[PDB]
Amino acid sequence: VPRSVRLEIGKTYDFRVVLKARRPGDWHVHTMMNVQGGGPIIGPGKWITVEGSMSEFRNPVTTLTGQTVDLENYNEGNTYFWHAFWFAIGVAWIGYWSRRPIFIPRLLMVDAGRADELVSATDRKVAMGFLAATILIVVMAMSSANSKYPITI
Amino acid sequence: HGEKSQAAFMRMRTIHWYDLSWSKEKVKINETVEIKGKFHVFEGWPETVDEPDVAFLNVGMPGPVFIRKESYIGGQLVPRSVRLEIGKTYDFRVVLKARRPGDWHVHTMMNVQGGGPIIGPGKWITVEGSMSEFRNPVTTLTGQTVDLENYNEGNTYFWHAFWFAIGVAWIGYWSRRPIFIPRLLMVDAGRADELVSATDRKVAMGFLAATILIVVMAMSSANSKYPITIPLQAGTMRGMKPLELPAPTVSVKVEDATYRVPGRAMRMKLTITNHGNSPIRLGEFYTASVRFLDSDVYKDTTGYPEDLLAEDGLSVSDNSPLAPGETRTVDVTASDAAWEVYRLSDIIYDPDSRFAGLLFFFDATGNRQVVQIDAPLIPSFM
Amino acid sequence: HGEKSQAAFMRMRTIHWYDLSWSKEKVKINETVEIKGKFHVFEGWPETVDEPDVAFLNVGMPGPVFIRKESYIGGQL
Amino acid sequence: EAPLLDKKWLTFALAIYTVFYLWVRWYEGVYGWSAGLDSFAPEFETYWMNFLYTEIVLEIVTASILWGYLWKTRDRNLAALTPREELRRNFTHLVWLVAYAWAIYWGASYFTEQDGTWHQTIVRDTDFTPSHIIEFYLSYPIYIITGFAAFIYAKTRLPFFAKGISLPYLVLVVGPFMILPNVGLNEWGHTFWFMEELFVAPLHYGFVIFGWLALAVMGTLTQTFYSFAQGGLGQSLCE
Amino acid sequence: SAVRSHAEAVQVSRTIDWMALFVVFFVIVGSYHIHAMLTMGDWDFWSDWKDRRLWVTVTPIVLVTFPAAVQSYLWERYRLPWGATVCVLGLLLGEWINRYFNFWGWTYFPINFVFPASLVPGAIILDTVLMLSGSYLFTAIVGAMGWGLIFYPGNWPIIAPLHVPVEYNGMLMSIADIQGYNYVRTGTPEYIRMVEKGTLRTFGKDVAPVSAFFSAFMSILIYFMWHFIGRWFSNERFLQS
Amino acid sequence: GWGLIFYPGNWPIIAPLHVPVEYNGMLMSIADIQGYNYVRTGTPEYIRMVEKGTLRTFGKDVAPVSAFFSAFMSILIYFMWHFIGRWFSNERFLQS
Ligand SMILES: CCCCCCC/C=C/CCCCCCCC(=O)OC[C@H](COP(=O)(O)OCCN)OC(=O)CCCCCCCCCCCCCCC
Ligand SMILES: CCCCCCC/C=C/CCCCCCCC(=O)OC[C@H](COP(=O)(O)OCCN)OC(=O)CCCCCCCCCCCCCCC
Ligand SMILES: CCCCCCC/C=C/CCCCCCCC(=O)OC[C@H](COP(=O)(O)OCCN)OC(=O)CCCCCCCCCCCCCCC
Ligand SMILES: CCCCCCC/C=C\CCCCCCCC(=O)OC[C@H](COP(=O)(O)OCCN)OC(=O)CCCCCCCCCCCCCCC
Ligand SMILES: CCCCCCC/C=C\CCCCCCCC(=O)OC[C@H](COP(=O)(O)OCCN)OC(=O)CCCCCCCCCCCCCCC
Ligand SMILES: CCCCCCC/C=C\CCCCCCCC(=O)OC[C@H](COP(=O)(O)OCCN)OC(=O)CCCCCCCCCCCCCCC
Ligand SMILES: CCCCCCC/C=C\CCCCCCCC(=O)OC[C@H](COP(=O)(O)OCCN)OC(=O)CCCCCCCCCCCCCCC
Ligand SMILES: CCCCCCC/C=C\CCCCCCCC(=O)OC[C@H](COP(=O)(O)OCCN)OC(=O)CCCCCCCCCCCCCCC
Ligand SMILES: CCCCCCC/C=C\CCCCCCCC(=O)OC[C@H](COP(=O)(O)OCCN)OC(=O)CCCCCCCCCCCCCCC
Ligand SMILES: CCCCCCC/C=C\CCCCCCCC(=O)OC[C@H](COP(=O)(O)OCCN)OC(=O)CCCCCCCCCCCCCCC
Ligand SMILES: CCCCCCC/C=C\CCCCCCCC(=O)OC[C@H](COP(=O)(O)OCCN)OC(=O)CCCCCCCCCCCCCCC
Ligand SMILES: CCCCCCC/C=C\CCCCCCCC(=O)OC[C@H](COP(=O)(O)OCCN)OC(=O)CCCCCCCCCCCCCCC
Ligand SMILES: CCCCCCC/C=C\CCCCCCCC(=O)OC[C@H](COP(=O)(O)OCCN)OC(=O)CCCCCCCCCCCCCCC
Ligand SMILES: [Cu+2]
Ligand SMILES: [Cu+2]
Ligand SMILES: [Cu+2]
Ligand SMILES: [Cu+2]
Ligand SMILES: [Cu+2]
Repeated sequence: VPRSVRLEIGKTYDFRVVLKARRPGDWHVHTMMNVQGGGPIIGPGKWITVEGSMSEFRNPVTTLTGQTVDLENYNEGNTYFWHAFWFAIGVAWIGYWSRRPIFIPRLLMVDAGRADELVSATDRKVAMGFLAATILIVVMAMSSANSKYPITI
Repeated sequence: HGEKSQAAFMRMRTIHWYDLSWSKEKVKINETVEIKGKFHVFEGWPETVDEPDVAFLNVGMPGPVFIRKESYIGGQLVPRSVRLEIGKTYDFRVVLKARRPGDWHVHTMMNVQGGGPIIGPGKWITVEGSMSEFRNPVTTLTGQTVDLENYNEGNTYFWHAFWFAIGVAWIGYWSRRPIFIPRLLMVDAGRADELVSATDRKVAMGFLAATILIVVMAMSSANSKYPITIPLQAGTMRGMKPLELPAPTVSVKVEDATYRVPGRAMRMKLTITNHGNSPIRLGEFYTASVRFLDSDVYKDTTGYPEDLLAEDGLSVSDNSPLAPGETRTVDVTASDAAWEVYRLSDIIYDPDSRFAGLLFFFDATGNRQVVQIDAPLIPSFM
Repeated sequence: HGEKSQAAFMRMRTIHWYDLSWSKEKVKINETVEIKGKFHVFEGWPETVDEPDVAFLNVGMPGPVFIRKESYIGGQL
Repeated sequence: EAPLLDKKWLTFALAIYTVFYLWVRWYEGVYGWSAGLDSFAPEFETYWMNFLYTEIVLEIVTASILWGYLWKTRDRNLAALTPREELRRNFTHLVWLVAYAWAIYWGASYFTEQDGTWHQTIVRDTDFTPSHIIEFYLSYPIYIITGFAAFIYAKTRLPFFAKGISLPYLVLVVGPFMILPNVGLNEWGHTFWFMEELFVAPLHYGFVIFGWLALAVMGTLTQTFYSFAQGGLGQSLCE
Repeated sequence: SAVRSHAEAVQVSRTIDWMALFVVFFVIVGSYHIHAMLTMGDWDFWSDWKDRRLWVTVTPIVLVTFPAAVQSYLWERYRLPWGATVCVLGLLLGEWINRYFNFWGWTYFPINFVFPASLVPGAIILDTVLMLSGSYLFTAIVGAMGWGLIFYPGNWPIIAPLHVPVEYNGMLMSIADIQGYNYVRTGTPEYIRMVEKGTLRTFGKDVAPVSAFFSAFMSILIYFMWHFIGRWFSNERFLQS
Repeated sequence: GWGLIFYPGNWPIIAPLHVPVEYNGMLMSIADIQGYNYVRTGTPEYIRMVEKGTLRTFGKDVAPVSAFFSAFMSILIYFMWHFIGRWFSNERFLQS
């Protein structure tokens, strides 16, 4: 039962749960039935002691594509790389404009009617390049991800 | 038409339509065609489809090419929505009358409120003749026989034309004068009171009084002409009688069920126990309107739509008489282009890869048992 | 009072009250009257009436001319 | 001394829409039954998906060319515009408004209720039904193009509308345009939210709301009338 | 000068009048038709949806929207009292064109099964009340009361022959009910129709009058709001960005 | 663009998490197995608002339809919040 199930009023059911130890310590473990529109139904709790180191825990899973992976660290580096890449792009976009006076002189110039002097042709070209590069990078990354993982559900 | 685009698992896990008959394949205008059969409601009803507490038996066709003369669920006429129970089997009958010539793909369907359409197998029916010959006679409780094709048409045309003409006359009375620019300038200049005269006020009063009086007189005349009227009849009809069917003396457990993703087939390991009823043999697997048959055990003679009939699409590792009591584990292979044509292979895009279907077992004497199977379906890519 | 104005089919197709008894026809103040009977729920329940998942047994009268000392459904208060 | 109102242009504006949409209706009648019922079939492909691709490409090309030509040939110096030529330009803009109204009727009224009919007689299978192809992707872009062209002509040729962006004109022209993106909601309305083919469902209220913006026409009309009257026509007419 | 004589100015004004009438009429047709269908078109399409509770209540409330705004513009700026009438006429024209050429010309649904509802009397009442009183508050209240109340009596002569009882296959049916039953709407099952089915609080033959009065009250409210909606829509403002 | 680019931008990250797995006889996603194994005591499985399939769901159009609907509503919300921020930028002083 990896998904939600339907239970009938007045019926008795066997249940079994197989758990794998991950972290050391003394843990109070309970079996519970979460009911939608009702809330938690906690059962008797038992104290279980786990001895060892958390660094020894492994979660191997074999996929239908023939690959065996460890769920503890699978896809971690890819997520870090992509998030850092996009954050760096945003930081570069902000810092390109941050090299100049930011708040007070620009506000005075806009109030004085000199707003058109605050953006140059080079700035427009940089913005166009940023937009085109963002769209092209997104498209290429999607294509590469599709090529790397042609089978998804 | 419209089933190929529906999710494969939703088609597999809602309603199963079993033995069906069509009285005629080619009909003339005003002739009647009868479609009878059985439908079973799957126990594992999908959660995104509401339970069939409010269900309507419908005919799927590109329009009123036929007229549904009558429809019966369990021998009871069902002109309104009905209530169906999960896990029960019902007989259904539909009598249709031909209206328009041509070749029509006709399907039996169950529209379910909070769920959507559940289309059954479609059959091609040819109608020969002219649409001008179609008649729809109905006899009322007042002793009048009318034709529903043209009844009350002239009255509707007359009243709509009358009121449209009144509105057009009202607009055109003011339209004889300058309309937009001079009136706007006069209103801006402060001469608005000069734009409406006493005669205009009298005309408006006459229009209002005439409209009210005409409405009242028309209502009175309509009441006098038709003193006996009833409101529209609506409601949900409960208490539909289901079938009391022999429980299957045959038990089937699905060990594994897989499909190659490129793929035009499905494979399953099954454990079958015969609980009597003489040596039996699997003859047919029904999934989603598609029937895979084992030619050596059973042959269809009901004119089942050929695009959905695989006469030799059932391959059972060992299909020998299963002596009552024998528990044989067999590998069944359901293969047919319909798997790809009816987009059953699109279960790979489904958020729920589980299938359901019907297995038909026949003994030496020809007695048939229906076993209901459901399992998760695992795609194979290697 | 209030039934004559209710739709005839709704009255016909909801609950049927069969053999009923009244302990007394004339009572004094502080005296008790017992009304017993059976009620059957019609299988073809109208669709515009919700199923009696939440139902209350009530006494119809123009006010607290009586006080409902107790009420039992199937022997249970 | 050309006539103030060009009758040929008005006749063309009415007749091109009339003939094109009559041919479209004939095509829908002929091929809506044989090929439009089943969406996973080859005849459906070659008779409706090709239609969709061709209409999209032609709409893009026509919109680009027309808008660019109208914006390129704008009157750089409108101070020398004579009152008679201004009146002629006002009549041409009124012809543009007539064409826009005709396209609006053809799109929002005729094919929308035709789409309603189609959905009430068959089972929906795809977002690209022949009715959807004709209504959402042909008539709506056509009236959007006509409205944009009328707005651009008014801004670039009439001194009354050249002093700024007219708010009622902008609402009347861009508001119905928002009906086209809202189609996505409609799809999201039919595939996920509402399981029934109900035409009064809230998933269609988006359409309704943007239809309300067409009422901005009244304000636009007022401006148009002033553009007709400020040139001396009003003074002569008031006499 | 733009014009050379007074007669030329009059002729030009008449031409502008005709062209602007065309523009207003057909823009109103498009917008009002899309709003009207996507608000109340399921009851308007089929004769078996024309019930006493939902149709009578819903139709005038949602259809009083455009006439209020168009009246608020036309009467205020031109003293033209035909706004509600022109809106109703345009909606009826569009609906009838679609019914004849698409509902019947394409899918062959019989016209007596797919016909629109009559709306001219309510528009006439609203227009005459606005013209005679000259005030929008009194027009709102009284004209909207009349618009809500006259909807069902105006349509009764059309739908009355369709309510003759019939014993169809052992069940009591209406002629409109049999029309809906026989002519199959594949995309419109029977459970979708929002029609009255009877309630335990339904009293002794008061369904239609109660629906009419509720519709009239909500019509008052909607007219009051859409008058100001149209007043905003009539603004002659110019933007610089 | 903001509505349409959301899912293509995130696809390179979540694509490896959608590799099918035969977990204990049932077809599961890697993200599904992640949710199954790592127990969220306060977040049962029925709470997740994810697509489960509808009888009106068509042939591989879920993500594009969702993206286009999101883009349209993004247009509406941007239009409203522009004026919301314009109000929030007011330089007004009160005396009470
Ligand atoms: C310049 C004209 C004046 C301006 C206004 C436009 C008026 C034009 C009307 C065209 C009449 C001919 C229609 C027959 C097509 C003639 C036509 O196209 O016939 C073929 C199809 C049928 O083709 P099929 O489906 O393959 O056939 C199998 C099933 N029938 O029928 C039709 O299209 C006929 C029905 C639809 C016709 C449209 C209605 C008329 C348009 C009115 C516009 C509203 C204008 C308002 C003005 C008050
Ligand atoms: C139909 C929905 C109504 C939309 C709301 C009304 C428009 C907004 C009004 C207040 C702010 C703008 C100023 C007055 C208006 C007219 C307007 O936008 O004028 C230009 C002004 C700049 O002019 P100004 O001389 O500097 O002083 C302000 C004018 N009162 O722009 C703005 O103030 C900002 C942009 C205007 C708003 C965008 C256009 C609105 C049209 C609808 C957009 C599409 C949405 C519908 C699609 C379905
Ligand atoms: C974020 C929610 C926005 C709240 C609404 C905006 C504030 C109200 C504006 C109109 C009335 C006041 C005048 C203009 C504003 C600024 C303001 O309050 O100025 C002082 C004025 C008196 O000034 P004045 O020179 O006599 O003339 C009126 C100024 N335009 O007070 C008032 O008019 C009454 C008290 C102001 C309202 C209370 C403070 C509002 C701040 C939010 C309260 C907390 C709620 C959020 C908590 C989650
Ligand atoms: C996380 C990774 C960080 C990525 C950092 C990317 C660098 C970003 C911005 C560079 C700013 C340089 C601006 C120079 C204008 C400085 C500038 O304006 O110089 C005058 C030139 C004169 O050029 P010209 O020859 O006379 O005319 C053009 C044809 N010859 O004008 C311009 O218009 C020059 C435009 C150059 C703009 C370059 C910006 C493109 C940046 C895209 C970055 C891609 C992202 C990374 C991909 C992996
Ligand atoms: C589809 C069928 C189309 C029906 C066409 C109906 C005709 C409509 C309007 C006629 C306009 C004439 C206006 C004359 C004023 C023209 C006008 O104002 O003339 C001056 C008279 C002077 O009359 P007087 O004698 O000095 O004073 C009254 C007593 N003697 O003033 C008026 O006030 C005259 C008022 C006359 C108004 C008549 C309009 C009534 C129209 C009702 C139509 C009924 C609908 C049809 C029933 C089936
Ligand atoms: C044969 C039928 C009658 C004549 C046809 C012309 C139209 C009818 C009447 C008015 C003119 C009559 C005499 C004209 C003689 C010559 C002629 O054809 O004139 C019309 C225009 C010229 O427009 P103009 O210079 O403003 O001057 C018009 C006033 N006489 O011709 C053209 O070649 C078109 C002008 C360039 C603009 C092209 C638009 C972009 C085209 C790409 C497609 C756009 C999108 C398509 C839809 C998606
Ligand atoms: C800004 C745009 C807002 C919409 C305004 C225009 C009207 C549009 C839609 C509603 C019209 C009713 C017909 C249903 C079509 C809109 C529609 O599709 O409604 C479906 C429901 C029936 O199905 P459902 O499963 O209940 O689904 C609920 C979705 N609304 O109809 C209903 O009318 C019932 C829903 C409850 C709403 C009751 C109607 C409103 C009653 C009056 C109070 C509102 C204020 C009135 C003014 C005083
Ligand atoms: C106003 C000018 C005077 C003209 C008369 C006014 C209208 C007619 C009669 C008045 C007497 C009241 C009793 C009605 C006859 C009463 C009447 O004819 O009722 C018929 C049915 C009842 O049918 P039944 O039971 O088979 O019959 C037996 C009844 N014991 O009820 C209805 O139609 C219900 C009434 C309609 C709903 C409206 C109620 C009023 C709500 C207040 C707001 C509306 C008022 C507007 C305020 C300005
Ligand atoms: C409230 C203001 C006073 C003036 C109006 C009179 C009030 C009473 C009823 C009118 C509401 C519509 C009829 C339904 C009622 C409510 C009512 O009486 O309903 C019963 C039947 C409908 O029953 P059914 O089951 O559908 O069977 C058909 C049998 N006719 O209607 C009627 O009997 C009609 C009654 C009156 C019809 C005339 C309408 C004229 C008055 C309205 C216009 C007022 C505008 C004034 C302009 C300033
Ligand atoms: C269903 C309930 C009834 C409908 C509601 C409308 C009824 C009447 C009044 C209420 C609101 C509108 C009054 C006008 C605002 C009030 C109004 O008329 O203008 C306010 C100003 C005018 O713009 P300005 O000159 O730039 O600002 C300086 C003041 N003149 O609007 C603004 O500043 C922007 C906001 C305006 C938004 C109003 C749009 C109207 C609504 C259209 C939507 C469709 C209708 C929805 C209702 C279903
Ligand atoms: C605009 C500039 C031109 C560039 C091309 C534009 C986009 C691409 C193609 C255009 C052809 C249309 C057919 C699409 C390919 C059509 C396409 O590729 O569809 C893929 C899937 C279908 O998957 P399947 O059934 O397994 O495949 C078999 C189909 N018979 O559908 C979708 O993804 C649904 C379409 C996405 C939802 C958007 C619909 C549009 C709604 C209108 C508002 C949005 C428009 C913005 C207005 C400005
Ligand atoms: C509409 C305006 C035209 C320009 C955009 C193109 C329109 C079509 C699609 C873009 C929407 C996002 C993709 C999902 C579609 C809808 C679509 O095609 O969905 C299918 C898959 C998602 O399917 P899944 O079941 O999750 O499996 C993963 C397989 N990829 O996405 C795609 O195939 C992506 C299609 C295109 C991706 C490139 C996006 C770039 C365009 C958007 C930005 C535009 C901004 C312009 C700046 C001015
Ligand atoms: C989801 C829908 C989009 C969001 C709605 C906002 C979009 C744009 C315009 C609509 C309303 C805001 C326009 C500003 C009012 C219009 C505005 O900008 O100011 C009106 C005056 C300004 O205060 P004043 O100087 O004292 O009054 C004299 C006129 N200048 O406000 C008032 O008088 C008080 C009422 C102001 C309340 C506006 C608060 C904005 C809303 C914040 C809540 C968060 C957003 C909710 C939406 C989700
Ligand atoms: Cu078919
Ligand atoms: Cu079954
Ligand atoms: Cu009593
Ligand atoms: Cu009973
Ligand atoms: Cu829709």
